[PDB]
Amino acid sequence: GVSPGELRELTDEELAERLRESKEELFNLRFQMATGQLNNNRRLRTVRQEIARIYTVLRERELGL
RNA sequence: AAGUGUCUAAGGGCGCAUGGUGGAUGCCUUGGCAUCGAGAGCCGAUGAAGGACGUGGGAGGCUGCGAUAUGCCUCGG
Ligand SMILES: [Mg+2]
Ligand SMILES: [Mg+2]
Ligand SMILES: [Mg+2]
Repeated sequence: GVSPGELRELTDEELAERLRESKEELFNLRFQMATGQLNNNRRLRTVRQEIARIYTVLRERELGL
């Protein structure tokens, strides 16, 4: 998973693009799991956690980091 | 001829032998009861107490959490 330390250099738009990419990846993983071709089921939790990480970074950046 | 004379058990009773059922007794316990010594004595429109509905790779309950959903960040151990 992407680390907060290496996340904290993207300014705002790179963070937003990363969040969009992560949401798309999570969507794809959900579909693959639904149709039964996903083997490593830990990927869903990993992607959910990195989405939460990006959201946390954005929010704390807004609220006087 | 006259006379004397057993036994059996369809079922039943008593006593043993050997089983069944049942869960008393004995011995226990992540459960209670009664106090003692320290704290803290309020929470809420910055939305409470308490909930409904969801959330995990696999159905449900409990427990945690809230679409960032058995979790996110920071500092300590
Ligand atoms: Mg008899
Ligand atoms: Mg008989
Ligand atoms: Mg640590």
